[PDB]
Amino acid sequence: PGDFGPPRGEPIHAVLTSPPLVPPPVNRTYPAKVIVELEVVEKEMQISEGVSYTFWTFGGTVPGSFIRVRQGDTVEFHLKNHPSSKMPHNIDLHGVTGPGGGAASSFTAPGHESQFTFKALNEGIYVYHCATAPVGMHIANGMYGLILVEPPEGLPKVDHEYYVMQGDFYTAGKYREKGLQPFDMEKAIDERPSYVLFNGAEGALTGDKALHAKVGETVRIFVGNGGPNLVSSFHVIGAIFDQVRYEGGTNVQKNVQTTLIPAGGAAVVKFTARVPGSYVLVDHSIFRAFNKGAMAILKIDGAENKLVYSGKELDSVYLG
Amino acid sequence: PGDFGPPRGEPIHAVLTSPPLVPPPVNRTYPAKVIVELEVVEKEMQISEGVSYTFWTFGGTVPGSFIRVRQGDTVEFHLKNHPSSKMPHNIDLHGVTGPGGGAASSFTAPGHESQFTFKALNEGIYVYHCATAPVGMHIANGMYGLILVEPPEGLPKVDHEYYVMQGDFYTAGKYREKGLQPFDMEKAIDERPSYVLFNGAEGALTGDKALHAKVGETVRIFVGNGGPNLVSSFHVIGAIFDQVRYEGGTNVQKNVQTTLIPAGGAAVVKFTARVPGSYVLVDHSIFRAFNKGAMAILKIDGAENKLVYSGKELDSVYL
Amino acid sequence: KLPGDFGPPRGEPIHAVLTSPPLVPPPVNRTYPAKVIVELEVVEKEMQISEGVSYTFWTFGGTVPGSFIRVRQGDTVEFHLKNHPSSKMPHNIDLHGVTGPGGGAASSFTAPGHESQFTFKALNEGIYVYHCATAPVGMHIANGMYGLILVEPPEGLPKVDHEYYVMQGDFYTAGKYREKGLQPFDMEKAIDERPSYVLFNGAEGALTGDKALHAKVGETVRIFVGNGGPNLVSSFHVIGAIFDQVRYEGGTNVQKNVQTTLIPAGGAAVVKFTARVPGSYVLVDHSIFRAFNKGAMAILKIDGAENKLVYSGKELDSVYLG
Ligand SMILES: [Cl-]
Ligand SMILES: [Cl-]
Ligand SMILES: [Cl-]
Ligand SMILES: [Cu+2]
Ligand SMILES: [Cu+2]
Ligand SMILES: [Cu+2]
Ligand SMILES: [Cu+2]
Ligand SMILES: [Cu+2]
Ligand SMILES: [Cu+2]
Repeated sequence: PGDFGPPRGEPIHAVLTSPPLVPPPVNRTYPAKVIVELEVVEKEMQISEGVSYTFWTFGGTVPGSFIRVRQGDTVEFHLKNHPSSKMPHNIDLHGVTGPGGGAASSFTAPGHESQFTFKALNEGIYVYHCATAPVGMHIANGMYGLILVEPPEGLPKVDHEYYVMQGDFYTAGKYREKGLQPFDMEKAIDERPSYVLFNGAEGALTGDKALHAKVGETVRIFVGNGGPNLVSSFHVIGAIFDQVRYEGGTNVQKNVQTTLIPAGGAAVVKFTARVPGSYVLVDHSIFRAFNKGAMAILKIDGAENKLVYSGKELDSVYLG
Repeated sequence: PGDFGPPRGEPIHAVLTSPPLVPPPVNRTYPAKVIVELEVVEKEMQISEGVSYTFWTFGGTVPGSFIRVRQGDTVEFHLKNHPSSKMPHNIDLHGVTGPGGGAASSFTAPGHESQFTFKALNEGIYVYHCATAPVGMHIANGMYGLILVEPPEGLPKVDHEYYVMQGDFYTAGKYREKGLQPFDMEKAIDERPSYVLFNGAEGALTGDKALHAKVGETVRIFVGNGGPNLVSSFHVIGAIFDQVRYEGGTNVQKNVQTTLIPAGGAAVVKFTARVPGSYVLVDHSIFRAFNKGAMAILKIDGAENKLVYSGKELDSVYL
Repeated sequence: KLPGDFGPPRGEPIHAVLTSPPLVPPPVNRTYPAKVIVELEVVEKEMQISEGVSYTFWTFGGTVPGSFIRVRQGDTVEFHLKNHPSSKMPHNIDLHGVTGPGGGAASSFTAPGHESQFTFKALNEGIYVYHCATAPVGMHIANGMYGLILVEPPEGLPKVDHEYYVMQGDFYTAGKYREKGLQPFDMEKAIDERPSYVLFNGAEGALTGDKALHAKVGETVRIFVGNGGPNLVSSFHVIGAIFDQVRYEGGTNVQKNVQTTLIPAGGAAVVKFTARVPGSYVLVDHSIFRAFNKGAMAILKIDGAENKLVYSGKELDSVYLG
């Protein structure tokens, strides 16, 4: 049932990545013991121009650090909780088979470190999130991320892998009201978010921080939805997904414009860059994208291909 | 098109189950005439601790009684509306090919019994519900369940089969406001539910009424979504779905954490219990789970496997 | 490698005929890549949104949804977006079947009484939402600027008896549901995802009565089902029917024997079933308060011979004591 036998070879100290980057393929034919260390940090960050928010984070980012292992691996998990934390925290990983996806075994007070071990029985792309009461609030404050469990043979190779995770956020104030915005439990219970974001901030993946590919390169995006409440009608403006791992499972659908990413769910999308310019990741529940912050940019650099996409060729008078 | 031809043998009086249980496989190589009998009852039940609600029910339960037939069966359906009912009721089954999926053939005023016959043309797991004006209010009051139409060859054998149905509920009062709550039509039209529940109540499937299985046993859950309005980001805390019959169709996705169940839709999930402990079915639109009542428990008992899940191994001081 | 590149267009160019909903252009039945010239006119106009309710719709081709476009994978599409001089706003087009910036929006900014031309190769078979991408994008979409383009596989779709074109939208009026008169767009309601109306083809009863869909007993029906949004996800069902096949999320592969399929905002699905029993079938958003309280219903009327072995109708009303 994911049974490749006991852990072999050297223990692996997992190299985690900050979004939107992804650890390299594990490139391994044997099951291993993987030691994952993950620090919970509560900190003010900018959520919009002139707007700050007290985020609760795995690894100092929203989403949290990307974790990458192989189906059959024994994961020795270390959840550190910085002594500056006001709150105890834990971790539920959707990749974990057992009570709380690890939550029951990872209650960690400030200035403490919980250890627990699990076998990663199933390949997939799995949300992890805090599961400390009140669970909705810990998720709302950005306590979510992704763990890739590679199939035994590994994923087909591509030029670029990217880590993107949508979240709905609940501020006392309305969209782009300046200053430190506290969390609003009432707006959260009502599923009425003030912001809908990729990677924890308006402009998180714009300008200098855009994703980059070149014409001719194949792109895989691991697309998490931490919620807490919204389901993403995930689309990239100007691309078609050649393949979607719908709901993050093993099987693919082909030639998909827009895929639904459940709350506490994920998907994998793959396409090839063919024409230069700006591509926009959106929640195509499209007021989220253009009125609440739910857009990220993939920039394609390289040669125009006018036989695939001409640009504007002609403007003319029209009388009708 | 489900053309196994004319029904053979004696008519079978279908045995329906109360949630969270399922009738056994039909275990059958021929198509039959199946008589289904289902009684509508309006009754006050506990929606939450010290909170009552006037549920409209098929067979005295939310969700209603589970119906199990084979693709190719002719179903002779008898819908009874108890004398005690204030309303007439009817049934739309999603497994029916015809107007209203039965709605038009089954208008049943209090103290009456409608007979209609249909052939189950398509295998699947199909939501049934009342389609009485106002349809929204009838569904919101608990008038939904599942009818399983098996494939000719039956479903792969498993150790446990379970019956869980999500619904959104609209009370005049707020979450956990005590007493008898009326239905609220404003909140329903605005899709702003006060409660989001599995099997018609907070704690319907908690404590002693929890789902049960042992380490090593395969579990199949038929997961309905009655709505009326919400889509379930359906997840089991602590498990992975080895197979999802996504939107209740015949083909499967493998290895999914969370599957979307349409309003008026269904899914089948399947996983093997491997570690003992409490597993929580949730709507992972997670304020529904932790703030509106959308959680049910599956308790697994059996030997620890510390190679798969150690529990907490150490607590250390960290700076 | 990229399938759906068959080299430059061959033979004489094709001047595409676009159809108004709920009809579809016929299958392309062609074995070579073509230069397909598509001409689409944007018109702003008042139409009935419900009984005695006006709305200022923004339209591709005078309808909501916009005219249906049918091309072949590998085709070279020379697009002409013509914005009528009566228009108050400039408009553009994002087709989800286009590979490149804005799916064409960056190549089609068209002021009133102007015509924009841009060219693209249709690299990907499928069923693609197109919509206006002029700011505010949600407002242009909400005013009805969305349609569907079918990019056929080279070998084309399996033949059916009837292909229909249906597209859900959520609408935002200042006034409440069925408050009479010319209803302005309500941005506040749009941002909060609280529509006054949820409709198939741009009006309550656009597909009821005389404008109902039609098919006969024994006929195969494919419906191209768009969701323009702007915000809602359709729990798409036909009352009385089962989807034999769903192209779920509009993709190449099928799910079989599906009651209700989720259609994303800015997404589409294809559903196929065979009519077997006469009567009225209802397309709905099974987020069921939309169907029965906000107008999200369309009718397929099936004419033909009663089949009593499949659906008997009501056989008996007996008295029942408990
Ligand atoms: Cl777009
Ligand atoms: Cl969870
Ligand atoms: Cl229905
Ligand atoms: Cu926490
Ligand atoms: Cu979770
Ligand atoms: Cu009823
Ligand atoms: Cu229904
Ligand atoms: Cu426009
Ligand atoms: Cu779009």
